[PDB]
Amino acid sequence: PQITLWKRPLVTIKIGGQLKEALLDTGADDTVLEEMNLPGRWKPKMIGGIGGFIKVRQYDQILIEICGHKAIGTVLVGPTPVNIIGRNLLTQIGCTLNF
Amino acid sequence: PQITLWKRPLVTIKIGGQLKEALLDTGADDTVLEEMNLPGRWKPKMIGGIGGFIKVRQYDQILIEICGHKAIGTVLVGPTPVNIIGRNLLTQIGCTLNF
Ligand SMILES: CC(C)CN(C[C@@H](O)[C@H](Cc1ccccc1)NC(=O)O[C@H]1CO[C@H]2OCC[C@H]21)S(=O)(=O)c1ccc([C@@H](C)O)cc1
Repeated sequence: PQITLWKRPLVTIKIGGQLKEALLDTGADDTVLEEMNLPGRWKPKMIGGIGGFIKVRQYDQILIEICGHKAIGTVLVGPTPVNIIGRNLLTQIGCTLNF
Repeated sequence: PQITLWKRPLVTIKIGGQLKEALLDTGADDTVLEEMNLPGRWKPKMIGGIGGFIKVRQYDQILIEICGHKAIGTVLVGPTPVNIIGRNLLTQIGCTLNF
């Protein structure tokens, strides 16, 4: 679809069999989700935001559905204030900015 | 134009008479710019994201040109690692997400 930006671009995502709300975040290189339980193995990693760096759990090759569009990529899980869908997954669903 | 998301959506902007590079960020409600000594009245504010908060100065009715599209609105100035064009200005330049 075409999404205007007078409101937050929030979408329902499907991950690990559970639905969640997440923000389509073109300023995020990576996808970062709030604390949750995901199956499979993970490795500790660091990510930086506007306020500094946080420790996260990196799950690779995770199946995630975004507005019915399927993606398989890295998902970082940690103390983010907001579930954000970053460019690593926005590219998989064919997302672009237009003006 | 159409901006794909393989790389960071960086564009050239003009603010306070200076050219800068900034991120077109659908994940940001408002616009945050690197420290700069803008004239006029401002008020202090704290803004938060991954890693915590930073202190910024809020200027209102600031003119920014974004790839030739003029816009005027609120701008936060402080020690952000990158210039961030948020939805408050993205709407004004007719920017949409499309997939
Ligand atoms: C909800 C999101 C978290 C909000 N944020 C915008 C995101 O798009 C940030 C933008 C950004 C890009 C690069 C360095 C630091 C911050 N991206 C980001 O955290 O992504 C991380 C994951 O992927 C990696 O790549 C990038 C950095 C890593 S915010 O910046 O915290 C922000 C907070 C308050 C306001 C008020 C004024 O409205 C405006 C903006």
